[PDB]
Amino acid sequence: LEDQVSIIQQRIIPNPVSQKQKIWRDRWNDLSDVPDEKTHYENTYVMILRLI
Amino acid sequence: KKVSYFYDEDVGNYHYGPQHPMKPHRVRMVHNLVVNYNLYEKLNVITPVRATRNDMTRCHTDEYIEFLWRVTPDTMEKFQPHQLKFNVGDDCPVFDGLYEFCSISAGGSIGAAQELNSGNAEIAINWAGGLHHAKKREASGFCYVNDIALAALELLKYHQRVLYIDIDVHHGDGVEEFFYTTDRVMTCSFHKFGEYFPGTGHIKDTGIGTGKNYAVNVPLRDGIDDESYESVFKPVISHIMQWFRPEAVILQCGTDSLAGDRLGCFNLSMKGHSMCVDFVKSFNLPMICVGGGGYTVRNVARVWTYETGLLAGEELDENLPYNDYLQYYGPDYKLNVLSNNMENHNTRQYLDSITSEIIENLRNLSFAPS
Amino acid sequence: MVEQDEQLCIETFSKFDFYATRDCELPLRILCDVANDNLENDDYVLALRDLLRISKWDPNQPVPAPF
Amino acid sequence: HKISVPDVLKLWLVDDWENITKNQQLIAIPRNPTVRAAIAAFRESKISHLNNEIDVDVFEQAMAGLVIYFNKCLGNMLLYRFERQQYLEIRQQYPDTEMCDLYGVEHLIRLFVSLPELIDRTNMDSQSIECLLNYIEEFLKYLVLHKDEYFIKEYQNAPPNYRSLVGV
Amino acid sequence: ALLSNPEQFFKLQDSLRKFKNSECSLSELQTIVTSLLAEHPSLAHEFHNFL
Ligand SMILES: [Zn+2]
Repeated sequence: LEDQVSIIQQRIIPNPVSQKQKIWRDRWNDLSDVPDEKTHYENTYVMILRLI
Repeated sequence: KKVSYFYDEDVGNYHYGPQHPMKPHRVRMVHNLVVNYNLYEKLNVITPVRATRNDMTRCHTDEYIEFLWRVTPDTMEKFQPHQLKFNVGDDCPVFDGLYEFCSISAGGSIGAAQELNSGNAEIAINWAGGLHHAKKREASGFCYVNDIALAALELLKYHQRVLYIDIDVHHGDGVEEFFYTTDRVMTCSFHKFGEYFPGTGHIKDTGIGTGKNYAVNVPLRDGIDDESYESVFKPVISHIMQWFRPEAVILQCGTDSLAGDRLGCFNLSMKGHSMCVDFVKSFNLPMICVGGGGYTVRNVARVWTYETGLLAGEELDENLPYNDYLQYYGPDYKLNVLSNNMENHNTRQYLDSITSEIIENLRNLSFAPS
Repeated sequence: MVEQDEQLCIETFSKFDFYATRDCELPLRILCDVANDNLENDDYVLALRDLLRISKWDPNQPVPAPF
Repeated sequence: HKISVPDVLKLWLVDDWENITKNQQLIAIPRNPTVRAAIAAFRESKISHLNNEIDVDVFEQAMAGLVIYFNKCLGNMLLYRFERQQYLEIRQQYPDTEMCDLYGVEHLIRLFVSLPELIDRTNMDSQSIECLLNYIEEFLKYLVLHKDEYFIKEYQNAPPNYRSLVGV
Repeated sequence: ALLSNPEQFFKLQDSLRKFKNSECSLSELQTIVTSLLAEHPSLAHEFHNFL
C-alpha cells in the first residue's frame, strides 16, 4: 500500500479558505512519537512491535 | 448555456417533521454552493411556474389531489379516515405547505420537459423533483406527486420513445406502475432487493401487454462499490440504448446509493455515482436530470454540485469556496465523498447472471417472432 | 488425448487470430460499401422493428434514421 | 344429525376459505343468480315432482323458513373478518334492498353446511329435523349438479384502499 | 459529417482494399483513415473501437 499512502496524504490536505476562517485543526498533532525508518512499511512494523 | 437549471428560492423552507429524513434544505445548500462556485453564469436559471390541479390530475386522481389541496395539520384530526385511505400520515407526514411544495416540484419537472421540447435547452436540471414513489391514488415513501411521470407525459407529445433511469437505492415503483403497459417508455431501475422498502422489483417484473420487456429491474445485494456498479450499469444501459433507442432520457440522480446514508445500504463514492451521469451524457440525447432520495445533506449537496458542474462542462475546484453552510462540511472541507469498507456481497457470478438475463430480455424484443 | 487436442489447436493459431480479431473491421467494410449479407439485412430488420413502420416504402439502406 | 356434503362442494368451500382469508380475494356482491332466485328454482323443481298436499305444505313452509332465516342470519355468523368492510359498504350502497336479494349461493352453502351445529342447540322434533335435513341434502345435490350457472367463476382482488380500510 | 463525395468514396475504397487484402496489415488503413478523418476528432476517436 506504499502508493496508496501518498494518495491518501494528498487527499487529506488543508483548505486555504478554512485556514483563513480559523477552523482547521491539523491531524498530525494527535499522533504519538512516530518512528523514522526508511519505508512506511518499516514504520508500521515498528508500530506493530510497539503494540505487541 | 444548454443547461436549464430550475430553482425556486422557497423550496428550502418546507419542513417535514421532528426528525424526518427528507429535508428540502438540501436544494438550498446545492444552490448556495453553485452561486459561490460561479456556475450561475454558465447555467440558465428559471424560477419555475407552479403546477395546477389540472396539471397533476393528469397522472393522479381528482379525489386524491383535492384531498392534498384541502388538508391541513389542524384539520388532519377531522380528515383522519381519508388519510389512512390515501397513505398520508405515518411516513409521508402532513405538514405546512404540502401542496405548495408539491406544486413547486411538479412545476420544475414540467418546465424542464417543456424546455427540452421547445429546444431552448438540451439538459434540464431540477433537484426539487424526483419523487418516484408516488402512485396513482396514494402517497408513498416521502413522495406525494409523480413529477417524473408528469414530465414523461410532457415529453411524449414530441418524442416517440423515452427512457427513465433510476439509480436511487429503492425501486421506482410509482413510475413503473404508471408505465407498465406501454412501449413508449422504458423504465430501468437499479435497486436493492430483499428486505427493503418498496418490496417490488423482482428481476421477473418485465411488463405485461404491449409493455412486455419494457420494465428492466436490476436487483443488487448489500454493499455494492464503484467497480461492481460500473460493471452492472454500463452494459445494461448500452444494451438498452442499442435495442430500445430512446430520443430522451430522464435520469433520477438519487443519492441514497452513496456511502454513509441514513437509509441506504450501498457504498458508492462521488466518482462511482457520477460515472453514471457521464455515461448517460455521452450519448447526446436530450435529458432531464431530476433529484430524488438522499438523506445525508453534506454528501448530497456536494455530489449534486459536482454533477451540475459536470453537466455544464466546467470542472469545479477541489476546495469548497466560502458559502453560508461551510461548517456542515467535515474536518477536510473538500468536494468529495469517500467510500467506506462495508464488505461487499455482490459476487461476479451474481452480477453476470442478472446481466445476462436482462440482455436476453432486451434481445427478445427483436428476436422472437410476433 | 490432451496432447493431440493441444497440437491441433496450436496449429490452428495464426488463423484463429486473423479470422477472429480482424472480424470487427470486415463488418465495417460490408456496412460502408453496402453489400447485402444476411446479418446486414437482419440489422435493417432490427431498425425497422425499432422504428415501427406500417405500410410506407422502406427509405433506403443508409437512411433509416435511428441514427 | 349429520349431512352428506359432496366432495366437490367440500373442495370449493376450502378453496374459498383460502382465497378469502389468505390470498385477499373477495366476491362481487351483486350476484346475477340471486339467493331468492335459486331458492325459487329449487322450490319449483321439487314441487313439480312432489306427491301429496301434506308434503307440498311442509316443503313450502321449509323453504319459507329457509329464506327468512337467511335474511335474518347472513350478517351475524356467515362472513369472515375480511368481508365485514364489504358488508357495511354494501349496506350503505343499498340500504333498502335485502340480503336475500343481494348475496349468493356461495354464502347459502355456508348456511347449509353450518346448519348441523345450529340444530345441535335447537331441540325441536326429530320429524321436523329429518325433513329439513333431507331438504338440505337435495338442495346441495341440485347446486353441485347445476354448478355451471349458480357459482361464480373467478374471484376479485381487493383494492389497496380496501385493504388499508379493513387492516384486520 | 463528410458532405463532400470524394472523402467518403476514399473511405469506402480503402476499407474495400483492406477486406480484399490488397493492402498491408492495418498500417496504411489506419494512416489513411486518420488522414481523411482528421477534422472530426470524435469520429477519429470512435474509429479505434474497431481496431
Ligand atoms: Zn430512495
